[PDB]
Amino acid sequence: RHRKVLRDNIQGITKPAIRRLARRGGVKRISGLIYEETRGVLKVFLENVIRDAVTYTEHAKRKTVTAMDVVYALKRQGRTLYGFGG
Amino acid sequence: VLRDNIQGITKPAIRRLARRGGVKRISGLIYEETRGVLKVFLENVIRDAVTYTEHAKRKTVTAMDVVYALKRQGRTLYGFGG
Amino acid sequence: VKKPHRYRPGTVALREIRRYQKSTELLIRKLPFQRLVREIAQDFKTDLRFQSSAVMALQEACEAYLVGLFEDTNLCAIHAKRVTIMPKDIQLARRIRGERA
Amino acid sequence: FQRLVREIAQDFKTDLRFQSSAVMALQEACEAYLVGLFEDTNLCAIHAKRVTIMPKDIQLARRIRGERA
Amino acid sequence: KARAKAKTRSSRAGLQFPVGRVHRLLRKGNYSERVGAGAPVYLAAVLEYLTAEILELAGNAARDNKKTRIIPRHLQLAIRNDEELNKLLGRVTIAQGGVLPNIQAVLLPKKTESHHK
Amino acid sequence: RKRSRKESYSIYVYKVLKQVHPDTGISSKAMGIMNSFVNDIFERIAGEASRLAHYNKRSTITSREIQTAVRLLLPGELAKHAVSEGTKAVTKYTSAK
Amino acid sequence: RKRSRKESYSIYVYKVLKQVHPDTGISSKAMGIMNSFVNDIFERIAGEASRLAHYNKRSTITSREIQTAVRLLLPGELAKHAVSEGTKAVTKYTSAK
Repeated sequence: RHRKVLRDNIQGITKPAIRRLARRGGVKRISGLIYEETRGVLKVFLENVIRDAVTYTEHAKRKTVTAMDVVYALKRQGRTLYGFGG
Repeated sequence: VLRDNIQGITKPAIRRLARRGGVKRISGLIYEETRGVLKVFLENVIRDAVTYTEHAKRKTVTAMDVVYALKRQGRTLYGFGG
Repeated sequence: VKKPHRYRPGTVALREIRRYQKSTELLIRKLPFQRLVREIAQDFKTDLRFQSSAVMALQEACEAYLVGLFEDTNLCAIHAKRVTIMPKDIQLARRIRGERA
Repeated sequence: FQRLVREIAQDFKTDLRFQSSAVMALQEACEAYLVGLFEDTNLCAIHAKRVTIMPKDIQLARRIRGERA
Repeated sequence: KARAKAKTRSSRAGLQFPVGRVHRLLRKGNYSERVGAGAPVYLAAVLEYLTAEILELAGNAARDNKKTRIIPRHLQLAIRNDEELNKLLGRVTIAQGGVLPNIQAVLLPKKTESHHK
Repeated sequence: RKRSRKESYSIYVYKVLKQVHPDTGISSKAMGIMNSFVNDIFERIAGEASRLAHYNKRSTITSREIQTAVRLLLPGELAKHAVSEGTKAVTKYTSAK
Repeated sequence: RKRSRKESYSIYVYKVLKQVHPDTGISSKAMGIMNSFVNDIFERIAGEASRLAHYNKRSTITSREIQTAVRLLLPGELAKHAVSEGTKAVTKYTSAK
């Protein structure tokens, strides 16, 4: 069988979830093409963040990524985050 | 006569600036808005600059004060020292 | 009624708006997001593990960023006398914010 | 430009003096900011299938970049 | 010797925040070689005033929802509804904060939906 | 029984809250938020003050530098109120040792 | 005769320019730009290194901290080439004390 759930990847981030997020953004009517582009955008953001986090992780010689590394990585990109320590 | 002095920044200078931005056609109402916009930017900068100037208890404004005040708005400037 | 009750187009979305804006619970499901994180981390370094709170924090950041993006998107849309958002709006928003792609 | 700067600074603190280079620096910063804004504005105008820029274009761009003022 | 009893500087400043802790955090962190005595009092007072302002707004929003305990939603509402704090925290995300209910007027249905025959 | 000690600013915030709105509590998560907030503001001010010191070849950071930093970061009336509180506080400190 | 002393990075820029393009000059204004650039990158990197060291409670800055900072601040291939150059420099310096 080839199930590979919708790709065994991002495509499990289904349409109605994106719809809900768009509803939070005040959006009322959405085209079918938004979905794919959104996924791409999301991927890019995540990549950069994770890279920085992992870099911090590599400096301390750890194999477990902690919350604090992520917070600092989010801080350097101008997306400071409150409520997860520091 | 002077017109609160913002009017020294004439229309055609603004037109030249827009031309450098790659713009072809400009409505007549932009100019006034632009003036107001410009004023705000300048005001903020100068405030910061003067504040630095005030900390040194000086009366002459130096370029470095401006450079730092620009640095703090995320519009870092090169080419005037430091 | 012979007819099943049916709401006109453009109301259930509004109901969704008010419901999700009154609440704060995360909209995206945890598992696929978790699998995505692990898959992406694998391509940079091997055999990494993740604390749960780190994933939750990432999820919060992603949702806030996208929410803000959709706000800016809808404004860019409204400027063009539309109500339906499209990709070129997103591309414009990201061009103006100063990001890369 | 010199007279404008002098008037505003006078409104904040009196009898100030200005180095020439500081004035030049402000000049450069202003012009760079303006051209950046007009560039993004022009994109916004083209997005609406027009070629003539209008105030709401500027307001839109300024609202998105976070310079809300 | 008398060894006068251990009054603290916070009480002297009429403050609740800990002066000494701030002094320690400035020494440790390599902000500057020297630190002046008056700085941390000023600094602690600043932090206290801002904290009071925030909590005031949050408590008002809390009373609006008939809840006696402040939760994050209330803090997000407090920050976004005050202009100055929004400027100060323009690039900050409050976890579990959500957003304001602002919907643009255009996408709302026609107010001329009335007696029509 | 290795027993740690993680410091925070929680209790002070709780005191202030009971002073301003006596019949009200606050969850732990919100307190954590406020803790992170205070940490952020402290870092911003200290960094700014440091740069101010270095530009003027001064080796002491003083109340004046803090005041300058606050006038830079914050807008208008908020700055004025903060400055007034600080001045009152330092004036009380200087006298009643 | 009381007179001052202003430091810069002019000479080093000039050396490098002669090394890569021996028959070519450069104006003073552009030299000023390069001076500002160098100072800016110096400030950025040192700031980042400081933040890293503080978060791990280590009081020392070594080449490792600089390297990590570089990989964070600079993108991709540029970071790789820079890392290689710095590594070669350190290996030659420690070999030829």
